[PDB]
Formats: sequence, structure tokens, C-alpha cells
Amino acid sequence: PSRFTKTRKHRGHVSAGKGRIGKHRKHPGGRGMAGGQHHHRINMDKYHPGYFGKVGMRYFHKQQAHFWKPVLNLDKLWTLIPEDKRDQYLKSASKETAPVIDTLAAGYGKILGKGRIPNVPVIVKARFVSKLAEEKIRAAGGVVELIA
Amino acid sequence: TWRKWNVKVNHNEKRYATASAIAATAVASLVLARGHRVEKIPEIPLVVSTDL
Amino acid sequence: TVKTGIAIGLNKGKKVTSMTPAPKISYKKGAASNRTKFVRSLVREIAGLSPYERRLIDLIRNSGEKRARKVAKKRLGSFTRAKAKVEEMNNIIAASRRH
Amino acid sequence: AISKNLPILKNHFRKHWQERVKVHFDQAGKKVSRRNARATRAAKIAPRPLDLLRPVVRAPTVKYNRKVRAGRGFTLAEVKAAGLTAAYARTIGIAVDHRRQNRNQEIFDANVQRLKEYQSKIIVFPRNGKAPEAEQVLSAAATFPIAQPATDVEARAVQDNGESAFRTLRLARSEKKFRGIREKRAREKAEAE
Amino acid sequence: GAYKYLEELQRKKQSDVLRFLQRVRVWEYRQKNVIHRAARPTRPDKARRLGYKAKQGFVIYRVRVRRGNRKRPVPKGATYGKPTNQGVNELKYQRSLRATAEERVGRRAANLRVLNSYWVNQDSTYKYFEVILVDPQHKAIRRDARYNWICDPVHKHREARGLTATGKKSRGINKGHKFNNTKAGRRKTWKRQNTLSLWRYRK
RNA sequence: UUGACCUCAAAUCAGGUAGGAGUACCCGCUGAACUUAAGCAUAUCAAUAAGCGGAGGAAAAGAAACCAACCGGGAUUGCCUUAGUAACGGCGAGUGAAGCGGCAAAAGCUCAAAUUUGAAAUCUGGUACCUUCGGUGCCCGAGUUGUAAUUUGGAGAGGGCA
RNA sequence: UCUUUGUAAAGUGCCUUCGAAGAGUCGAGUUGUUUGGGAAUGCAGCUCUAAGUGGGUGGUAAAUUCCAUCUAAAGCUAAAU
RNA sequence: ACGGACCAAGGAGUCUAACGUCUAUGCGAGUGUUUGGGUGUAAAACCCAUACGCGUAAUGAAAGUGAACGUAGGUUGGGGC
RNA sequence: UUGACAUUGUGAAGAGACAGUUUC
Ligand SMILES: [Mg+2]
Ligand SMILES: [Mg+2]
Ligand SMILES: [Mg+2]
Ligand SMILES: [Mg+2]
Ligand SMILES: [Mg+2]
Ligand SMILES: [Mg+2]
Ligand SMILES: [Mg+2]
Ligand SMILES: [Mg+2]
Ligand SMILES: [Mg+2]
Ligand SMILES: [Mg+2]
Ligand SMILES: [Mg+2]
Ligand SMILES: [Mg+2]
Ligand SMILES: [Mg+2]
Ligand SMILES: [Mg+2]
Ligand SMILES: [Mg+2]
Ligand SMILES: [Mg+2]
Ligand SMILES: [Mg+2]
Ligand SMILES: [Mg+2]
Ligand SMILES: [Mg+2]
Ligand SMILES: [Mg+2]
Ligand SMILES: [Mg+2]
Ligand SMILES: [Mg+2]
Ligand SMILES: [Mg+2]
Ligand SMILES: [Mg+2]
Ligand SMILES: [Mg+2]
Repeated sequence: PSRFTKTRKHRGHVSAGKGRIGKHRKHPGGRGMAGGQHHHRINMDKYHPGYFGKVGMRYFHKQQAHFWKPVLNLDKLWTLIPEDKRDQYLKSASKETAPVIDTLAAGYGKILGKGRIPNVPVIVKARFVSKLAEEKIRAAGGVVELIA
Repeated sequence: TWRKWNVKVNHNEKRYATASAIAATAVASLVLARGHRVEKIPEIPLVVSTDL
Repeated sequence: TVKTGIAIGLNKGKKVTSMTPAPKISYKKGAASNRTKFVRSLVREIAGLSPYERRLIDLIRNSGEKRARKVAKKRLGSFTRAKAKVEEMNNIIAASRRH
Repeated sequence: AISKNLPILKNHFRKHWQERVKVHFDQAGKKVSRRNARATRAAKIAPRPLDLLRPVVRAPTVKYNRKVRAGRGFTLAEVKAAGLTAAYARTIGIAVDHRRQNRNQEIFDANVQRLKEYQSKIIVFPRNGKAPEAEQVLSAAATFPIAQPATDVEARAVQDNGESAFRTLRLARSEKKFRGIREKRAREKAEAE
Repeated sequence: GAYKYLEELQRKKQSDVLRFLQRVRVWEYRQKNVIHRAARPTRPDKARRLGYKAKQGFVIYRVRVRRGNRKRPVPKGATYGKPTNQGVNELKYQRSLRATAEERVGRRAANLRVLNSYWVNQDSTYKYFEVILVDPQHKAIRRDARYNWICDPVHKHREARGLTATGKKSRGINKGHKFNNTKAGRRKTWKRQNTLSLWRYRK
């Protein structure tokens, strides 16, 4: 709201907080990103290194949906089971009846291995899996089945 | 015209304020301070029969 | 042919039960017909050859198919059309020479 | 001008943009108008349910093929399997899509069963006669909702053969990457006696 | 029928028969007025497949148009601006000569509606076109459900608004990624892409 | 000599139609510079203002010579996104879409290319009458250099069978 | 309240042959313009100019193999805007 | 040195898109009802599905790969207990 | 202003090089 702004406080003071000498003007250093290589060079190089120049190769007509692959870590793997079967599965870790977790249905593309799942067998269905994530699942007694 | 006129409020904060206002309706001092002539009401909250 | 069942590889993708939909009548847009083969033959023997077709036939007789294909690629727009046109000139020369 | 430590902004406002500012002051009014239009159309076509029955289809791309959704219309094969013509289905409220094809048996059976359910739950008034009483249901979509098929059971046995799914993915990637160069190498090796 | 032979023979434009016919006809057309009525279609099969029918209310006009570029009509070639806009000689009209032909015929025959047009001939100086028009006032057109759509006032001067086949091509009205700038009208697409949309509850 | 045909004319011939206005929105054409780049020419402003032609209550677009690369979607339009992204750019300043997904609304179709050939089955007009947004009889004309029926690719058509 | 009509009209299954589908157009070169479209996004001028198991497209130019997808160069159409 | 003969009334850091720091609030590995739908005492209030945005993973030009040796380590300080 | 292609066709000679092509 206007009543809380410094404009109200500056009424009666000539320069309105802009200074008598500097004397607020239109665009004293140029407009937008003018002078990035010439008179704004120090700011550009200190705060935005890498701004100028090209790196890498172009990708014509890139579709982001090709690269859809959300990641899920093992430490969050057990949140894909609803909490009301969660404790029932956590006790009585059974190889003959182990929970099936469909991470693609949950909306994930790759299982990563940030690690320390409980020592309980689970069948993890995933499109992709990291080597360590698979080793930890097998160490817990489960299995990774690949899906598409 | 493209000045902002409507203000978005989080649904949960809206429900928070509504719940607080409802609970304030049951405080006799709050209603009296707010300006209602409830000095002779039997009890607050005032519940009447469903016949109304 | 069939999907492997994994997210990468030569035949990646889910394995589902195939059905082989019935063929559309389109996809036969370019198919020849007896009506059209007769019409095109009659019109060809009525009208004759274009000047560049005459040049192509002369080039096939004298210089060979490689130079004929180069000239036909210049006259038409593409190498594939040049190859088809040179093949059709070759059939014309063979039919005019045979028997 | 550039000063202080701030992100580089890209506010695209260097054209006559104030001439083309659309403020949706009429959001509530158009919601009311849409509701009035729906009520008017429902009354006009009563007791028809305001929308055609739609098939179930698989969404394309790797990002969405895990989901099914409503399609445009049933295929000619699906309508024929359900036992009716496309011309009549369009007159009894079935959306028909001539350009979609069936290559997936599970989708095909799901859509055929969807048409069977519709024909079992529908009442068609005779072209000439006394119409029976029929309350207007407004939504075919709400009457025949789209359901995501069940992909697996809740729990079963662990069947492990130590094949290292990670190794499987690595080997599939390598086989695809080197399929062409191996075919060429075999071709010259075969040529050289 | 014979229309198939006509269709196939018309494609043989550099055969001796068509070279002779084209030379004689181009001289005949050049002798007549720039726009003149044609008693019958020169290419009846082409007119048929463009929608002409041999009934009362269908009219054919023949028109020739000058070939070449569009010279910028500035005095003495002086363009008073930046060097990028200094060109005069190598500039091209954004509509085809067949669109110019259709529009001039429609202006001559404002009581009619331009249905279609086709190429018939050309020399170094002129391209020659034949325009099919339909009389919206003829009862033979007002009846005949297959054609009274063109009596609707929304089809007035469709050649002037670019609604014919050549008009839609020059407007770029086609499907796919090659026509992103022009599917629903390029100025409409530009307005849509350059409109700032603000909601009541700001997003 | 007479009668046709073709092409081209004339009439204050019978009946019609166009022009101009408005122009907020719409479909095209033509088309700047101020400006920004702290100078300036490519660039930007802007495929904009001005100029010109053409509509309607909406216009335009529209039932894929589409999108995709999936387990595939499925006319067009619009909103929310995609995304200030892919990309373009003295690669500087700046500029910058599209597929997928949710939603509003949903609607599909028509000719040309095919001998009715045991029957131009088609149509304007005039005239008389009538139940007059028209109908019937009669006549002239148009039309075979093709008007009707039949088919439009999703198909469909000749034959046989039911 | 009248009415009329089936040898009208339409629909469906099996067997056979067939199945016509738009050219100075597509496409190519070049010039100009335009686009985010980058060995060239669209448009236009000039020159060249196709085919029919063909043609277009598949966002790096080219040759050789496939594969996928649609069916241009003719036309109509309400609503959501 | 420049403006000011006098008086009344008017008279100049605003709004918007995107964003930085800080602060308040809600909820929290989540969070955001208001594109839209439902509903209404009707531009209000109330209610809601699926998506989508940002966040919970980074790094590389990219193909790609992807976070516990150990009481999630040792040493030195460290408020409080 | 100069060249090329198109407008642009038809006879011969005959520089020829060589069933024919090709510039001249
Ligand atoms: Mg002070
Ligand atoms: Mg003062
Ligand atoms: Mg001052
Ligand atoms: Mg200053
Ligand atoms: Mg410098
Ligand atoms: Mg410039
Ligand atoms: Mg008169
Ligand atoms: Mg400047
Ligand atoms: Mg300056
Ligand atoms: Mg200057
Ligand atoms: Mg203007
Ligand atoms: Mg009007
Ligand atoms: Mg329209
Ligand atoms: Mg079609
Ligand atoms: Mg679509
Ligand atoms: Mg983003
Ligand atoms: Mg631009
Ligand atoms: Mg029939
Ligand atoms: Mg076609
Ligand atoms: Mg221009
Ligand atoms: Mg249209
Ligand atoms: Mg001074
Ligand atoms: Mg003074
Ligand atoms: Mg004064
Ligand atoms: Mg005052």
C-alpha cells in the first residue's frame, strides 16, 4: 500500500532521496544489458561468469519428454507403499510374499541408491536402476525387474 | 485496468481464519466487544431448535 | 520384431498382444490400374518425347548412363527422379531396338 | 544498466504490449454463461446425456504411456466387434474415429466391453411411438468412467536368478550402439572368404 | 471417359502437339483484351476437377497478367530509411500472379463469385489464366444444394480475402510443423503469442 | 439460294446484381521511422503505425499429403502448461515457437477421376392455373465439349448368394 | 386429424474380379523476403520440371539400405475464441 | 549567478511482468483450491478431480553415469543439558 | 551497360571434330 512507502516520507524533501548531485536521470548507464563487455564488465565477470560465449553443441527440435526420467532414492523407496500396509510388510520380512513396488506407476523412471533400506525383500519394478541401488535391493533380499 | 484487484489466499489459511472466527463467536466477551447486544442472552453459543 | 520388454535396446518397449489392423484403402494411392496403364501408354505413343528426353536418349546411346543420370538430375530435381527417368529412357531404347 | 548481484532477467516488454493486455475480468461471467449454455443444451437434447461415449486409449510418448485416457472415438473395428455400424453408433451417441487403428488386444477388448456396457445400459426410443419415462442422465463420462488397468498383484514371491538388471541395461545399450559396426565387420569378413 | 486422356495429355506440355497448340493459343489470347469472357473452358477436365459444371450460372473468364518481380514504387528509387530497406528491384509480391488474375476478374465481374482458376499459358511478358466463377443470383445455383453454399454472404470476394486455393497457399494455410507461423492466420497467431494474459488471481 | 453451327456484337430488350457507409473485433496486401543496442550499419522497434483491398455476427481455421517414434495419439479453435525453454542473434542488444499433458467445446462431410446408353433420367426462363419463400401442365431454351442418379479412399463399384 | 409407399429407399454377412483418387503441379536451382527453424520455416519471382508398389513428411547437407506415418496440387461445415 | 510581481485551484517515484535480500503467515518432503468443474443468498462466499509449476539429485558439450568403510567419520572450539 | 536463360520458331549451308551426338 502507498501509505507505507518511502514516497510519503520523502514529501517536503527536494531530491526525493535521489541526491542533489547525482540527480536521478533517465538511463545514465544505458538500457537493459547495455555495456556488458565494456562498462559493466566488472559486474558481469564478478557475478555472472560464463555469460558470454558459446559452449557445447546444438540440439535442433529437442523434446523434453524424451528425457523424462524422475529419480527415486532407496531411502524414499518405502514411501511408495501406503502407510497402512507399510508396517505389516516391515514386520515378517518374507521372500515368498514380498511387496511389489511399481515405481513407473508412482511416476519414476530410475531408482537411485542413496541407500539403507530395511533388510526386507521387495520386488522393485523400474525402467532404469543404478548399480548400487540394485546391489542394495539384492542385499536386502529383493529383486529388480525391468519394465518398459 | 490490469492493476491487481483480487488477492490469492492459501486455502488452508482461509480455513484457519474461518475456524478462528467460528470459535470467536462462542466467546461472550468477544461478541460484546464486537458490538452485539448480548448482555441478556442466556448462553453463548446460542442454539435454537431446528423448527426455525 | 517383438518388443524386448525393457526401456532401452534394439527392440525396446512393452510387450503387448499385437492385432495387425486391416489395411487402409489409402496406402494404395500410388498403385497403378489397368485403366491408367492403358491411358498412359496411349498418351505416350500419341505425344512422343520431350526435348530433354530426346537429349537423355542420345546421351544414353553415346556417353552412357552416368552422364545421362547427371543431366537428368539437373533437368529434374532429384537423383531418385533422375534414376527413374533414365530407367524409363532405357526401356524406351530397348523397346525401339528389340525385334 | 547492470548493477549488484542479481539474476539476469528476460522481461519481454519492448513492443507495444499494453495494446494487447487481456485481463480476465469476465472469468465469473463466462463460468455462468458456460453453465447456462450447458443447461440450455441439456434441455434441448433431453434426455440425451450431453456428451458422446468415448473410448479408452493409451497416451503416447515415454512420459505418458503409463496412463490410459479418453480418446476421440471408437475405431471401426471396435464398433463392428461390438455389433453395430458406425453410422448408427453416431446416431445413438457413440463417438467414432475412422483414423485410429487397433494394434493392442487389451485396448481393443477394453473398448469393445465399453461398447457392450453402453449398449446394455442404454435405452433407445422408437422413431415412431410413445416414449417411455426416462430421467435425463447428464454425463456419459461419469456413467462409464475410464479405469487404469491393473499392472500387477500386491505381493508375490521373489524370483531372482542373479542376472543384474543393471548389467542387462548396459548390455542392451552396448548391443544397440555396436549393432551396425558389427554387421559391417561381419560383412567384410564374409566377403574375405 | 475422355477426361482421363485429357488429364494425361495435358501433362505433356513439351510434346510437339502441345507446343504447337500453346503457340497458337498464346498468340490468340494476346490479341484479345487483358480480361475477356471465354465461351467455354479451354481445359474442360481441369475446370471439372476444380468444380466447374456445364450449367447456367457457371462463367469462365480469361485474363493475362504481367510477369516478373514487383518493383517498389518509390520515386527515383530513393527509400528514406535504413540500408536494409533500400532495395527496389529484386522484391517479390507475396501473392501469386494467379491471385492477381483472380482479383482483377472478380473486380470486373463483382456480381459473380470466384470459384477457382487455372493456368492456361504463358510467354515472357504475360501469364494467362482462366477463372471459374459462379453466379450467386441464378436460380440454378440458388437451388442445387451442392452449390448454393457460395450464395452465403460470407463468401463475398473470397479471392480478395485469399480464400481460394491459391489464396490459402499464399497465406500458408496448411497443417504441420512447417506452417507454425501460418495455420490459423499468421496475424492472429502473432496476436495470440504477443498477448499478455492476466487472471483475477494472478498466476 | 436456304437452313444450321461457332465466335463476336447491339438493344431504354425480360429479370437481376456490384459500387457507398461503418470498420471495435476479423481475412489479406503494402509498409516505416522515432526507439534500443549507452556510438552505428545487421539486428531491434516490427512481420507494428500510417496506406490499400475484402467479410460477418463473429471472421478465420477445420475433418491430416497431421503429430509422433509411444503399450502410440487422431478435424479445427481457445485456456492452463510446455517456456522465457529448443532455437535464432555484430551469439551483442535482444528475440523465441512446437509435440506431449489437464481443460472448455465438440460434428461431421462434398466433388473430379467410371457407359443411363433399353432410352438427359437434369436445369433456367416464359405462359396458364393454383393451396404462392412455392406447385402442376405446356412451350422455347441450356445441356452430350456432359446436366441427373450412383462412389469419395474410413472406402467403394460390377457381378453371384442369401 | 390426415394420410400414403414398398417391389421405393437404406442397412448388414459370404465368394469373385476390380478399385479410376486433382501437373507449369509436386519437387529442384537461384533471387528477395520472412521465420525460433539453424547447408535454408513459409511466401513469392525467374529457370527447370516429375512419378504411380507412386508422392509428401520424419527439424545437419549427401550417396546406399530399410522403417514409420499420412495421401497434396479441388470443395463445405456449428460450438468453445 | 539563475527561477521567483501577487493570490486561489491543479501540479511530479506510479501501476504492471519477472526477480534479489529481509520479515510475517499457513502447511511442510511437500507445497500451490480460483485453467476448469460443482455450488451459490450470484463477479462474493463455500467445495473439488486429473494434470501442471517449483521442491525432494547432481554432474557432463554430450553419449551417459549418479551420492553411508565407519554409531553418516576423525581433530579443534562450541550454547545448553 | 555487358553476359546468360526464357520469349524462340523454320530452311540451308557446311568449320568441322567423326546411328549419331556436340559447339561453330
Ligand atoms: Mg534530509
Ligand atoms: Mg521546495
Ligand atoms: Mg535536485
Ligand atoms: Mg547516479
Ligand atoms: Mg571498450
Ligand atoms: Mg536495421
Ligand atoms: Mg431492361
Ligand atoms: Mg541508438
Ligand atoms: Mg543514448
Ligand atoms: Mg548518434
Ligand atoms: Mg493499419
Ligand atoms: Mg452486417
Ligand atoms: Mg467460416
Ligand atoms: Mg479425407
Ligand atoms: Mg489435434
Ligand atoms: Mg520452467
Ligand atoms: Mg520476431
Ligand atoms: Mg447406396
Ligand atoms: Mg488426390
Ligand atoms: Mg514485405
Ligand atoms: Mg472454408
Ligand atoms: Mg543556469
Ligand atoms: Mg525575473
Ligand atoms: Mg510565474
Ligand atoms: Mg494544491
